[PDB]
Amino acid sequence: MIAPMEKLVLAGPKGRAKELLQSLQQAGVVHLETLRPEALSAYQLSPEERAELRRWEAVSAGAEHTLSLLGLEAEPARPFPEGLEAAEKALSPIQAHAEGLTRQKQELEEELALAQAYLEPLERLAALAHGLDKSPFLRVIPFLLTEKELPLVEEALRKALEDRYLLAHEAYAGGVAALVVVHRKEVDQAKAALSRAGVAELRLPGALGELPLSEAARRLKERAEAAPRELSEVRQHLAKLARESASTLQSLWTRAQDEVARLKALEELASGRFGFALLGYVPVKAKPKVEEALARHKESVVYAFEPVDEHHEADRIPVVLDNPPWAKPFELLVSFLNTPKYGTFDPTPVVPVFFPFWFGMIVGDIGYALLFYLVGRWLSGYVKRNEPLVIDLFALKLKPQVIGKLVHILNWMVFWTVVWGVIYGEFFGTFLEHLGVFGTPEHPGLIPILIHRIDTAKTANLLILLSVAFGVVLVFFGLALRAYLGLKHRHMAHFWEGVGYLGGLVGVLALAASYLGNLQAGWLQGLMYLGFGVFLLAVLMSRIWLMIPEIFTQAGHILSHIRIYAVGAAGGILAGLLTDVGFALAERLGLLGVLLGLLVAGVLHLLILLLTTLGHMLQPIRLLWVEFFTKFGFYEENGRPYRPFKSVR
Amino acid sequence: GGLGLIKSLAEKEKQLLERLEAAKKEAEERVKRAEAEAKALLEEAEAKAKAL
Repeated sequence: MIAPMEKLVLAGPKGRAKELLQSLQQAGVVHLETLRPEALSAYQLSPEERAELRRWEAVSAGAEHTLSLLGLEAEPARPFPEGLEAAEKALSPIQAHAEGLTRQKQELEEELALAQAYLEPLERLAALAHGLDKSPFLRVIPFLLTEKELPLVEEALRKALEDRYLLAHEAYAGGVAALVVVHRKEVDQAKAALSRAGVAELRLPGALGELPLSEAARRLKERAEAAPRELSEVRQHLAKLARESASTLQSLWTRAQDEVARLKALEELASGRFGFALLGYVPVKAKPKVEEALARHKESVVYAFEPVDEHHEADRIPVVLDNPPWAKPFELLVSFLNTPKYGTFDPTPVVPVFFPFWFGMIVGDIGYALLFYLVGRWLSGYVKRNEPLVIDLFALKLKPQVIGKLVHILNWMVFWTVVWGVIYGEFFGTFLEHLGVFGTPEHPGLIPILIHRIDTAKTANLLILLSVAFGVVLVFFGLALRAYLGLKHRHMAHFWEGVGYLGGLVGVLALAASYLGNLQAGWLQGLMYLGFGVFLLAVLMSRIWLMIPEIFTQAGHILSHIRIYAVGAAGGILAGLLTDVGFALAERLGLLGVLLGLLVAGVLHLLILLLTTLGHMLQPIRLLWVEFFTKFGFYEENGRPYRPFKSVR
Repeated sequence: GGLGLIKSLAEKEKQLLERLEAAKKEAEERVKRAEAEAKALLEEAEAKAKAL
């Protein structure tokens, strides 16, 4: 049941406006509203508060940027009431430290990466050119080149002085150090011809490709012998900066987010010169908290607890769910989709009354239930450890309250798969073979079975009729509920569409069961009379056309509930056949390679577990999502999501 | 009573706009009285000086 969501109107003076918006934002259970057009101004806030707002946003952005620079992630904490320039003196030195160190070490890694890849060719050409460092007669064209194609680049030197003009590659065969030395203009033109044959001079950034090679090689030796020490020390100092700055910086981040949220919501008011007024929405189970919070102020400044205006002109109303706590943890599973419109039916209790009971009819293996109970006790130990669940393969990081809801749905699901593993009679596929624990008359060993599910002459017609019968109950409940919601708002087309689909569907079902099912064509024909008469009456008193092609898809939606028995038989006899092959070919072939067949059947059984339990877990909830939720509407105008004053904490 | 609250705030806001214009008339009325008394005092002072 959606909460009735009353209206809250307040007024007063403006210093008290900021103070009561503080006291309303600390107890954050209220939604806001613009309230522009009548008798008040749009409330351009203040110039000095605008400067304070943009400075607070700069504080928040700088703190979060410092934190992401530090490498950790931004979680809230409890804030601290302290002065703004005190927050500046808290923010700026650690920001200066981390910013100077992330300049220093990142440019150090740049210089170290450009150094270590080119130490040895540079030192090699320095030992080769120790008779001419920067002598003013002949430039030294360096080219760290490929393998033994030295004549292809030395053809330019052959075009140059052949009995002179020393150009070769001595050693260091990772890259052949083709050095060329003749003159200034001779080496320039021969370097142009060698670049036409493919060549390039060592002109890099930093100090190597901007200075003479001897002293630059000495500087590269200096950086190679110095830089890992600074690597280790700057990692140590950033670790210390993390461990003794992250708490206070994310605390002031929480404070800054609170201040920015309050000031940006402060413009949602309406005032002139001797007072303001604002409007908001409060759910009805939040009235004593807001009442005692607003009892603090000046002369208990005047509240208007309006009962909200009704379903006409009601699209701007926020929506919540408010379900009893036995059905509570499916709110995320019903809120993957959109939200209702405050006057649409609360859809959430039917998924606890149906979905685990359908998943039991999907999965009828006691071994699957025991493995689910094992992962459930693991996952409840994980919420005992209070760790957020993280996996970077899926980039799935999520908080332990969702994980506790997952514990609840997993337990409330695994009970029904236990009881439908009992009734269907399958232990881990089929381990009734050795110990005949389940009683069929072909090998009666122990307690009987209710339905065998491996053969179809005994099972298929009964199970397929019950699988259609659940869809009959579901779809008739959905169409009756749409007729109810059309009866509520005094909107008549929804009522006619609901009663028309109901009459047409029961008429088609009666005609099917009569003229294609059994004998006794006498009693049901009056029901066919009634059903098609109601359908024609609806189309005549409706004029809401193109329902006539929908009734075929509507029978499709009442009939598409075969898939629960379909994947039930599929997964059931698949598991039974796998354990049958493994158990038989292990036991009756060898009698001591039985552990070989047992563990390979176990690992293939867990393989098909891991490879199709996602699919036949997804099937009942898509059955709900595309039959039942779309019968009674639920896909119109998206509602409006209730977000209160946060106070992020 | 949201419409009543907006109506009451509009009535307030109007009544003290009237208070504000009454205040800015009254202050200038005090200014006119003060300058009239000052010019009368200067005239009496120079008349006493010329008679003496």
